[PDB]
Amino acid sequence: MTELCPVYAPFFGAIGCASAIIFTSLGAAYGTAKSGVGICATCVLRPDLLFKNIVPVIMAGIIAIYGLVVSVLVCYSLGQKQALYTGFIQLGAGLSVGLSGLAAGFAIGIVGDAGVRGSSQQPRLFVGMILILIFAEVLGLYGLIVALLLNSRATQDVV
Amino acid sequence: ELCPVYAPFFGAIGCASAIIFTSLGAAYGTAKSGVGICATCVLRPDLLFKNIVPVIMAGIIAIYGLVVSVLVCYSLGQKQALYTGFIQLGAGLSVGLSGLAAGFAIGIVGDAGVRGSSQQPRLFVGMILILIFAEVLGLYGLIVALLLNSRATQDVV
Amino acid sequence: MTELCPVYAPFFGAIGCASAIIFTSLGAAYGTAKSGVGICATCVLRPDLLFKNIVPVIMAGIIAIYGLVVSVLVCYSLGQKQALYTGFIQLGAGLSVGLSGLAAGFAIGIVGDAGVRGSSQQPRLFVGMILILIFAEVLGLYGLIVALLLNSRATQDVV
Amino acid sequence: KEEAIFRSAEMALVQFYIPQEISRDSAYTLGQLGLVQFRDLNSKVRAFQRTFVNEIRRLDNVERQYRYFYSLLKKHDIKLYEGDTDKYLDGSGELY
Amino acid sequence: WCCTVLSAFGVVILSVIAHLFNTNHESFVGSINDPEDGPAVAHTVYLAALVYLVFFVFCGFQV
Amino acid sequence: ELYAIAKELDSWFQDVTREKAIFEILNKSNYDTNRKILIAEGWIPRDEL
Amino acid sequence: FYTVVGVFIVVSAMSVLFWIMAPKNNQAVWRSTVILTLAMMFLMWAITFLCQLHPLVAPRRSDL
Amino acid sequence: YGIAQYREINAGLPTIVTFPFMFAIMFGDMGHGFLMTLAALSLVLNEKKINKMKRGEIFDMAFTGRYIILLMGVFSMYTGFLYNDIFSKTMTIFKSGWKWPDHWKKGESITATSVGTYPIGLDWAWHGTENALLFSNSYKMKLSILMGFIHMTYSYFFSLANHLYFNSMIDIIGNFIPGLLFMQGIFGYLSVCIVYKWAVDWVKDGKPAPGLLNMLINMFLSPGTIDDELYPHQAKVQVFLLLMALVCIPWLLLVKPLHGDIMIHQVIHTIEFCLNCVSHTASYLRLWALSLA
Repeated sequence: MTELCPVYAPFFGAIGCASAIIFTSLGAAYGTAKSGVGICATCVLRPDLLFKNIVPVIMAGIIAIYGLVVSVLVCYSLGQKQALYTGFIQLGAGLSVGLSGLAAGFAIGIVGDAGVRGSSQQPRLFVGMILILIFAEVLGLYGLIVALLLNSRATQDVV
Repeated sequence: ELCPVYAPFFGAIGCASAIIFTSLGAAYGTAKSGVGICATCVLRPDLLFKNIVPVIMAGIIAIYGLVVSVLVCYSLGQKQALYTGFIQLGAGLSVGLSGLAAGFAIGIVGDAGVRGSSQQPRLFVGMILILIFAEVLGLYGLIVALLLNSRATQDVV
Repeated sequence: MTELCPVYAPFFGAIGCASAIIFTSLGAAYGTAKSGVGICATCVLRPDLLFKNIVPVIMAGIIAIYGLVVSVLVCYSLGQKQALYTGFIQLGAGLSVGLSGLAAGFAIGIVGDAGVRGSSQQPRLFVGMILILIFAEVLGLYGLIVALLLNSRATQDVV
Repeated sequence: KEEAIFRSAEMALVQFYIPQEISRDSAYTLGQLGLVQFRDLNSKVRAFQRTFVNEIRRLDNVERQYRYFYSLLKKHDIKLYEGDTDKYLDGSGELY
Repeated sequence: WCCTVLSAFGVVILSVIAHLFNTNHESFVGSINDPEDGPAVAHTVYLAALVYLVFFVFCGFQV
Repeated sequence: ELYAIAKELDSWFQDVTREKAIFEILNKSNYDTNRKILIAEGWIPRDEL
Repeated sequence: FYTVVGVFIVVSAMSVLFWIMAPKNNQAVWRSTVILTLAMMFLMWAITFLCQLHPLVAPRRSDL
Repeated sequence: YGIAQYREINAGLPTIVTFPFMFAIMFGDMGHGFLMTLAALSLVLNEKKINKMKRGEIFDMAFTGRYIILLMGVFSMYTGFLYNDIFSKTMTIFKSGWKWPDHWKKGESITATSVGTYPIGLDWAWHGTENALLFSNSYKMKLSILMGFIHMTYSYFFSLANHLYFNSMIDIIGNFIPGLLFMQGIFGYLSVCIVYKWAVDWVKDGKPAPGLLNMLINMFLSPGTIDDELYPHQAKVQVFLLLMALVCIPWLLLVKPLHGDIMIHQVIHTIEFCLNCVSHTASYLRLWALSLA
């Protein structure tokens, strides 16, 4: 096709969608996996905290939701006749959001795995756990802010 | 020119990987869950039926892989546009690797859950909740694959 | 060779036909090996269960049969001047059945090993072992489904 | 009339004051009625100093004797001769 | 005892599929990829139903 | 002797388990020997009081 | 296609009738199971009939 | 899962009917359903025999679930009647509404013209065709999404009844109406436009059938960007109820915490509710997934 819109342009858009969803899923998976191991190890003796130690699992799910939202928003700017620009910018946004979500999932999983035992041994530490979870979730929040800003820049002034 | 002979390669690899990666994820999940179950049910046979749940709702990942594979391959074509092939590859990779992550998480969460439930039974609901939040990952991968392949033949020329 | 039927087109078909049987055989062998270690170590003490605990071995054999069916059906469809479309489809089917069968063999070998070790002292776990082995087997069955449907779709409507 | 259950029915907390002589009979008829959940009253008193410990251990001993009898039964050629009728009689205790 | 219910459903399933084959039905035969030869496969499935009925008699005689 | 015992062993076993539960509930009560011995509280459905 | 709407009217009439004419004892479970059974049966049948109603695609067959 | 504390409305009652029908939707087949129903029935008639014996580790859960699988198999009868496959083979009790050409070429592609409609279930002409699978994917997609949405609405009306049984004057205004309006405006609008898309003869009307998911999402992207409106004034409906759904969020966030000290719980409940609604609505697609499996 035209040099501004080569036939291989959709590679970068599709790979951006895939990378966003896959890397956010990997981050959420590590987070929920470490947090679930921690919970099932810590509330087996103390089952009454079980319903409220699930917060890191919830935040991992929220990271997954970040990934889904960015992936669908990138997917619904795709096209066969899409500009190289569009392909590369969606690829960048997807990679950014996916890897930021992977980092956020790593952080949430590790800190929640520590904090579940920390709380089961000391209830007052739960507030600190939740604050750290918020701070780790804001990383994925930054990732999605970057992804949406790139997506907004993607379509305007296209040729 | 928009239809290279190698265009179906990307679609074929996407269709293959959609079941490959999901199959590996579900396989690790089932392996870890099964070893946990048979390591715990030796000391408590009667709770076997309830402890089987990790295996089932880990194999749901392979189910997602199969359904994406079929809904992608039924869009394969000899004269498919390079773009159709790339979108099919992207959807296949999305579902496959999301299911792989979900399989990892479900496997080790179910292992921990069956070890915990070997002692006391109230952990059953909690391990369910956590592994639901693990399986929703393969759910989101299914979502992405579905929307990508839905767009894959929107306005193809 | 024409554009749609290149000379290197049979590469993908032949390697798909092969990789099916290679990877399925690898999965079946891994499953059989771990299941055999388990069966030997568990029924040296309790030999009366030899005829019973052998089931995962036949299940790995069924995985091998899956690979054999895929390979033998793909082989017949292989042709000198076949479209490169058919070659890619056959390669995809071969990989999709072979790697799925390898994963199924991994899972079924681990589960069968651990379950037959468990059944040495407790006999009622046999039914749960069978059910989990079925859930592992259905993965290779899904690989069979996808490979067969690609193979059928390979030849129809071809230049 | 009917007292079916969507989610629950309005239930009451009731306290019981009973004479010593008929206490065991009231407990037995209530148990074969089986409708009331007793909340915690003397949970502070630990097991080794409860009121009825001596008859508890006597009943444990007679239960062990019954298990010994059943061991002899399974060692011999007989098992649950009254199982057909005794199980029904215990089941027939409902509303009786 | 395992063969009892297996043959029980097998007789019915074989009989109905045999009747469909003998009736030359579209959903089973007619297509080129189908075996065609309705009477032959119908006769074979009749024989299969007969042998399953034989297993039924043999297993149920133990009751 | 074993045949005679088996003819009624199930009845005695079920009964003695029932009095086991009865005495468990008895200890669960607020019994006090200095007065009317037994007194307790319980949860009952209102529509069957 | 108002045939599905007419089927809706008749099944809803049957459900409303059985709501009152349900057994006067064990009312809760009987009423709930019958009304939801009929309603969801109708829902699934309506989905199926509407899908088969105005097709967007036509089948492909390469064999007799 | 948990214990229903008091005289509210629980979930145990609707389960007796929703459970077997959801399973059947995910399982529809006369053959397998018939085998499982015969298993249940043989576990039901001999109930008195089984009441006085121990099922054992083969039938423990089966004994506990002795009656669930019966109505389960009845709903499997239904779903196989609609999913017309019997052991993946379609029945011919009802005449097909679609007629093949009078002279089909052996080996050539053959089309079908809609010369009628099938009373119950998929038309058996679909069986063994290339486009059948896609047709089935689309139909299930929509069937599963409608059933899941209606289940959500039923449960949320259970929440309404629960709140209304008590005073809960703050609770209803804070949670029910904003959440209900959001859920309706998005997913019920999706459902009703799906139904209307089915109702209108797109091929006969000449108007192209718009992309379902695009008509779902271009609301969230750019109101009025409609390739082909379902009905007149469609874009106005889009912007109107999209603004309504957007203002549901401050409604769901502000009115309930008023006197707030419980604002921390309210905000997590609101975000959890919205993401959880979209998550369940997505999860409703695996009824489709199991059906295809």
